[PDB]
Amino acid sequence: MNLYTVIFINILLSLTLILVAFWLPQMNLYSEKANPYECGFDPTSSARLPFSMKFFLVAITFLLFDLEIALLLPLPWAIQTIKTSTMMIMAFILVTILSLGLAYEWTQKGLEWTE
Amino acid sequence: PGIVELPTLEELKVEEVKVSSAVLKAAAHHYGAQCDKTNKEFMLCRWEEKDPRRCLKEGKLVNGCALNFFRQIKSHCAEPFTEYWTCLDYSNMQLFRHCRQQQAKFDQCVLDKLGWVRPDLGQLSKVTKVKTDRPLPENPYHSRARPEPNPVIEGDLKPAKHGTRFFFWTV
Amino acid sequence: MNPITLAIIYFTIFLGPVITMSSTNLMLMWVGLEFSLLAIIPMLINKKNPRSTEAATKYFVTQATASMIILLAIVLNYKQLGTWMFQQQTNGLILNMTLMALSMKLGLAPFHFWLPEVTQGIPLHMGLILLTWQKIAPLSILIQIYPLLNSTIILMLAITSIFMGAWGGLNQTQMRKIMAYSSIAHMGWMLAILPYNPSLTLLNLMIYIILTAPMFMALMLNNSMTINSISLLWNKTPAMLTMISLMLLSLGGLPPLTGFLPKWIIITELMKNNCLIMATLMAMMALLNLFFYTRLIYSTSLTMFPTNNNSKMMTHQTKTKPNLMFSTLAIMSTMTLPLAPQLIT
Amino acid sequence: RMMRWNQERRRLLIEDLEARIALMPLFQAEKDRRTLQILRENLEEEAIIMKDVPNWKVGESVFHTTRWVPPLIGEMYGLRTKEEMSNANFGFTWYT
Amino acid sequence: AMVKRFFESYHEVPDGTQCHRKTYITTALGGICGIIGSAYSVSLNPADSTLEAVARVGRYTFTAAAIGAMFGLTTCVSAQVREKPDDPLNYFIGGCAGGLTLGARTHSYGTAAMGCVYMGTAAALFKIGKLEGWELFPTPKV
Amino acid sequence: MPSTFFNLTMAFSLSLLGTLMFRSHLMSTLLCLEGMVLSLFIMTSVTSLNSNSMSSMPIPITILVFAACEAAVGLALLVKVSNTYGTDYVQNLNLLQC
Amino acid sequence: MNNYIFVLSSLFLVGCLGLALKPSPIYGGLGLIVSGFVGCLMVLGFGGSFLGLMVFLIYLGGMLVVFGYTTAMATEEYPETWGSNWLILGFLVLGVIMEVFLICVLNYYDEVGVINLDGLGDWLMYEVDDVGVMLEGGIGVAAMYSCATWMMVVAGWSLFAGIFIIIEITRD
Amino acid sequence: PFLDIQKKLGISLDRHFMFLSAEQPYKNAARCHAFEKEWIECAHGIGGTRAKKECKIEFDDFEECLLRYKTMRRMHDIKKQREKLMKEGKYTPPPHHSGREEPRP
Amino acid sequence: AGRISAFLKNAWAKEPVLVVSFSVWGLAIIMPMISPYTKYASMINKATPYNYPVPVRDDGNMPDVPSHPQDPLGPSLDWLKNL
Ligand SMILES: CCCCCCCCCCCCO[C@@H]1O[C@H](CO)[C@@H](O[C@H]2O[C@H](CO)[C@@H](O)[C@H](O)[C@H]2O)[C@H](O)[C@H]1O
Ligand SMILES: CCCCCCCCCCCCO[C@@H]1O[C@H](CO)[C@@H](O[C@H]2O[C@H](CO)[C@@H](O)[C@H](O)[C@H]2O)[C@H](O)[C@H]1O
Ligand SMILES: CCCCCCCCCCCCO[C@@H]1O[C@H](CO)[C@@H](O[C@H]2O[C@H](CO)[C@@H](O)[C@H](O)[C@H]2O)[C@H](O)[C@H]1O
Ligand SMILES: CCCCCCCCCCCCO[C@@H]1O[C@H](CO)[C@@H](O[C@H]2O[C@H](CO)[C@@H](O)[C@H](O)[C@H]2O)[C@H](O)[C@H]1O
Ligand SMILES: CCCCCCCCCCCCO[C@@H]1O[C@H](CO)[C@@H](O[C@H]2O[C@H](CO)[C@@H](O)[C@H](O)[C@H]2O)[C@H](O)[C@H]1O
Ligand SMILES: CCCCCCCCCCCCO[C@@H]1O[C@H](CO)[C@@H](O[C@H]2O[C@H](CO)[C@@H](O)[C@H](O)[C@H]2O)[C@H](O)[C@H]1O
Ligand SMILES: CCCCCCCCCCCCO[C@@H]1O[C@H](CO)[C@@H](O[C@H]2O[C@H](CO)[C@@H](O)[C@H](O)[C@H]2O)[C@H](O)[C@H]1O
Ligand SMILES: CCCCCCCCCCCCO[C@@H]1O[C@H](CO)[C@@H](O[C@H]2O[C@H](CO)[C@@H](O)[C@H](O)[C@H]2O)[C@H](O)[C@H]1O
Repeated sequence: MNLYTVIFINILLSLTLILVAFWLPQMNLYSEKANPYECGFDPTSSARLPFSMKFFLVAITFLLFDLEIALLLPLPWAIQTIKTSTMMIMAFILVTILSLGLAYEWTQKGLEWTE
Repeated sequence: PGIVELPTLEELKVEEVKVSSAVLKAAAHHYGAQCDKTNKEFMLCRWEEKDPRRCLKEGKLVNGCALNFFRQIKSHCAEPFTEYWTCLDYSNMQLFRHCRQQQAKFDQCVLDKLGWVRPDLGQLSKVTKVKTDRPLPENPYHSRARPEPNPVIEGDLKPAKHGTRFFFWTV
Repeated sequence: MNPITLAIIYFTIFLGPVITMSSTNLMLMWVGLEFSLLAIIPMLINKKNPRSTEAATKYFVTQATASMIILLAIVLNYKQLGTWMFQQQTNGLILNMTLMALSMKLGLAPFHFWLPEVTQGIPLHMGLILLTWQKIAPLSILIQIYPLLNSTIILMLAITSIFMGAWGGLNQTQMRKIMAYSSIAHMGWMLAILPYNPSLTLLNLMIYIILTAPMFMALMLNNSMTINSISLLWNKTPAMLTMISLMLLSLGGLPPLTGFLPKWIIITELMKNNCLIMATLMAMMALLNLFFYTRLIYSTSLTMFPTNNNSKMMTHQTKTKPNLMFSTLAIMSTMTLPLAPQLIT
Repeated sequence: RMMRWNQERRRLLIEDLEARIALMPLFQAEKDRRTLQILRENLEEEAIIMKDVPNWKVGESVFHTTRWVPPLIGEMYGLRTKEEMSNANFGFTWYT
Repeated sequence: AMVKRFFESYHEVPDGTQCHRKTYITTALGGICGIIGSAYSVSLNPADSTLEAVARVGRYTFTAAAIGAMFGLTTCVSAQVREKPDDPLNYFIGGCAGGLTLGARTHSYGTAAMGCVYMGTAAALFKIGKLEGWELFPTPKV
Repeated sequence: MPSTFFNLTMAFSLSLLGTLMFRSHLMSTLLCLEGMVLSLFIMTSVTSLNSNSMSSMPIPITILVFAACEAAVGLALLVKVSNTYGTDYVQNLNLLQC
Repeated sequence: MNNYIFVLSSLFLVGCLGLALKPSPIYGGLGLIVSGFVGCLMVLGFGGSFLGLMVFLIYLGGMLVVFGYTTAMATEEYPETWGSNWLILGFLVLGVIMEVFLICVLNYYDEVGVINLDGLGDWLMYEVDDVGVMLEGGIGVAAMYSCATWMMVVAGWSLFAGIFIIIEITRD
Repeated sequence: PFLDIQKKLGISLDRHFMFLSAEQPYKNAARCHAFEKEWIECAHGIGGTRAKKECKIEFDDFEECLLRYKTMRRMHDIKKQREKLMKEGKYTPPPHHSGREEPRP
Repeated sequence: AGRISAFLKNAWAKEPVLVVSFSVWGLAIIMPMISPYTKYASMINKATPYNYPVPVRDDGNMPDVPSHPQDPLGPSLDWLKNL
């Protein structure tokens, strides 16, 4: 109950500041004020057009590496096992293959951003 | 489709060991040494019988043993014991390591007054054997008789009679 | 691909079905099917053109969707019975979605529409893996739960596959599309008999595979993708004309070739179970397959289509293919009906 | 230093877990009686509430077997207040 | 479900009697086949607009329902007039009438003629199956 | 438990319906697959907890591991589609009709 | 508090409805983040802890990659929201109404079957080992390192092979 | 399995966590361990077809233990009959069902 | 092996991070195999009693099982107390 209570208060405080910030100040809306900023000149296109991602391969590698750490985060419970040798070999093998995967991608220039 | 048999409320009346967790933990090591035989009898009943209704008599002996143990503390070592469990009760986890000074004073008292030796590390976790007049339950799961296996066919192998017998093939 | 990539990817292609066939747990069976999907995609798209990208994408979205439905059934059964295998007590709807999703993985009609398109978009040697090695894991699952399956859904899938495999193959001029429709028709036969006799499902799978493998090798020899390309065989590799003709007639189930055996035995077993109407319909529409195979035989070995002047330069060159696996499979896929009793029991 | 301190913390944990072992017989006996008394109380109210209901057998098991089946939380606290039921469902997990 | 029972009611009474109920049952069955076929048609061969898709769904369903009505009516009237409940020929006449209807709706004498023979033979064989206890989807036995 | 599992199965069915009813973006469909994965994860996890089946808790984690591999391949394919056509629209992926 | 888990599973259902309508993947990505959070709460509510926090953490990472991919490869001049198209909005409202209807009707016909609005909160936790110590979900997951090592072998292989797979798919 | 490699080699990659009654960490029995143990043991050695009829008692009990359809319905009936009587003013819950119990121990 | 020594020396000067990573990885594998304390880690996990030690019924043929927790029979923990 307590965790729910404090997070609601955190939400409540943030939303109150937003309401104050939008209803206290004097406003003056006109078109030139609300147009998008681009260093004093008009944009030549939408900001909604495609924006190329040069690190796209690192990005999807990160998806796999993020499930690798998910497999590592039970380790504090796993070190309590009687089967210490089995746990240790499994953890060593898991870390080593992930290193080999990173090493391969590194030597394939998979960490280099595209030009 | 049978009626579940429940003991009456009168059968479940006992003298409660109504002291707090710090009191129990402060005395837990001497309690385990002093009331072991009664406590191990009740736990053997529970694991053998798998039914709390079959162990009510032994459960009541557990409560009586615990009350006789605490009345010995009350008559001889009340003040060393109170100083100990009150200090132990301060900690959010009721840790032993924050009250070693008061534990030693209590331990010395129950040793001189009652001869009680505190068990060593590892001793209370041992599996022990206990003697009981209670019979061993024969079918604790109330399981039915298993269905009989299929009859097995015996004898030596012979060739298939007239070969494969697949349509017009001769062999 | 460099050697390390080939070894890892081909090993995973091999591994997935082995996991599926050896697993007791349904989750490990699903894991095996997951390995197959993931590992085969880079091979499908290896050549990297818009058609191969289309083929790999269509294959991925179909297979991943079917994999989720299979997982739903496994999870629902785990909820119902607290176990990781289907039982006699498994809810029938759970089993019917397993059948639906596995049949979509296999490309059985009416979940077939993807398979002729994906086969058309990939290299011949990948079509070979798609239509042979990749069938084994989903079929292996089905064979394990054959007493639990609904005969009504199976026969409807089976007759639909035979009908659409037949009519589908009738309109094709592309070889890769003809093989895909041949796959669908033969899967219809494999499935029809699975709930009655799963051993005859395996007999049909084996005979289909040893017919399809050398047929793909024959296409691979000159990279013949169309009827008009294969019709130049008489000028490029005439020695293959005898075995292609017999393999095509064997695929069509004409006696006294080995490919008559699966249709013959499945009919026998279907009628031992009074499945007379389906067996009649299946056998009658399987003749339509023999029609488009015959038209293919007409354009390769029984007539000689016009050739071209550049083909003379080909006759000056020596070839190093086919390997001797072609001859072994070609002979055993056509000339082994005399050994029929050793193949069914 | 971490080796020595963790070896000491392992000896302390054993002592703490051995105190639990000594007290567990008492807690088991108390819990058996508490569960049975709660089940008894439910049975008596069922005898009044389901008195004029046709074909109702008070106390009937839903199982064929006659071995003891521990009650569910819903069974034990089904007839009590919403707070006792909420405390059983969420007491530990919402205590922070 | 009760929907299944509504279709078992076709065989509850001998042919040639209760021709009104049997015509509703076969009209309903024909409509369902038209709805299934229409669903696959619009999904796989989409129309140029939604009103054409809905127009095509109605064209298929009513045409399929008309075929089922003519089959069910003609079969029962034929058995009533000829006083032959258990004759597969009554079903051949009905299946031919259904086949003629399909040709009339699609403006084709070849579909009428080809429809009559194929649908007559299929319907006649259905009656023979009902009489002789054929199973369409037998469960495994051996 | 009864009502929670009904709602979770409905959540899977909606995600599958989303998968089966394409709009234009291939990426929107890839998100629907992740929705089915998410529903199945919770269903497996809640079942293991409700039955106190601690030996089955590895299985929900393995569901996420292979889903991550499936999602990574899906995104890798989507890069290829976008490179060919400049969008991820599925209507362009129609060369194999002939 | 007796409605707590039903409310959460009801919120989860709406999130998947929003995802199924497939607005711009920007809002699809947001829909999965909220559903992931709601899904974490449900796992927690049933006594979970590690599993709920894992799936939220994994999906937080997963949707960040999808955000990056969306801005490069799945964007249009006018990204669609749930309100932008009247047709999508109507099926959002109709879908929510059909949820209330489906739960209402199923409650009437069975009353204790799939929906048991009278008994909500009475059948969440079934049994709990009251005096236990080693019971948290992380212990169960950790069996991959000792008792279920085959589960970890296959999981590790798929991530390892995935690196080689995505490198092959993405090279020109 | 389709290929019984695990049985031939005498290993266990996934045979040992197949059902509720299997080994659990720290010997924490799963729900319905005893019912599933009885059902598996009744069925052993006689095959699935016979097990469906002849172990029907064990399966029903295990099914009830795990899914609890009958337990939920029985409590729904008692609580529904109590609601009817209280509205009619014929039943008054005791103090211990109203939150004023004498707590044990 | 003078060619490698120049190689390793250059790697140390120019890629020290990778040299440390491989050395640490190799040490982590080696150390459990040569350490005299490796055997105790499993023994300590085995001596932690998370579960109640259920007693056994005495049949008169258990010379090795203690009858009381302070009997001199059963597993001793003196090794850990003096570890
Ligand atoms: C291709 C990937 C390669 C990377 C993976 C390499 C994994 C190989 C790991 C080798 C190291 C194993 O190290 C091994 O550790 C275990 C405990 O963990 C030690 O085991 C020792 O202590 C344990 C307690 O833990 C005792 O029960 C055991 O009797 C004793 O041998 C072994 O003496 C040591 O050999
Ligand atoms: C295909 C099945 C049979 C083969 C079985 C698989 C084992 C193959 C063993 C030979 C593999 C060696 O293959 C070798 O891989 C390395 C990966 O580090 C590649 O090399 C890579 O790293 C080295 C670093 O100096 C550089 O060449 C470059 O950065 C990159 O290409 C080589 O270009 C390739 O020749
Ligand atoms: C149950 C009975 C079994 C019947 C067995 C069937 C036998 C095979 C029938 C298919 C015949 C193969 O097809 C036949 O192939 C041979 C080469 O081998 C061709 O042979 C001819 O043309 C080729 C070039 O095309 C020349 O190189 C060759 O010297 C010439 O004889 C025939 O023109 C062709 O018709
Ligand atoms: C236009 C000609 C079409 C030729 C095709 C064949 C036509 C014959 C089929 C229609 C005959 C009457 O319709 C047929 O009878 C009734 C309808 O109430 C149902 O009859 C059957 O129902 C079920 C099948 O689900 C059986 O278990 C039941 O024993 C039997 O009565 C069938 O579902 C339907 O097929
Ligand atoms: C017991 C016997 C009962 C006989 C009645 C049942 C048989 C039904 C036969 C239906 C015949 C098809 O129906 C016939 O289709 C032709 C196709 O040229 C169409 O005929 C009409 O339109 C077509 C083009 O659309 C023109 O080319 C033609 O000159 C004109 O007559 C009509 O739609 C109808 O005259
Ligand atoms: C051109 C298309 C037609 C192709 C013709 C196919 C071959 C000829 C078909 C003959 C029809 C078979 O006729 C049918 O046979 C079956 C199978 O024995 C038997 O029929 C019966 O079989 C068994 C008893 O043996 C029953 O359980 C079953 O329910 C019932 O159908 C009858 O004998 C007859 O109802
Ligand atoms: C996106 C958000 C969706 C919100 C969904 C709706 C949330 C509200 C849930 C309403 C469902 C029923 O919610 C509530 O259930 C409890 C059980 O816990 C019932 O419980 C109470 O009333 C019923 C009889 O009326 C009996 O069980 C008993 O007297 C008492 O426990 C409440 O009467 C009912 O109002
Ligand atoms: C072709 C690719 C595959 C080859 C690569 C994989 C090699 C296999 C490595 C994984 C080995 C798993 O090895 C397997 O471990 C489990 C525990 O996890 C052991 O399991 C053992 O302990 C468990 C603990 O609960 C008992 O319940 C079980 O009855 C017992 O067999 C198996 O006896 C052993 O066979």
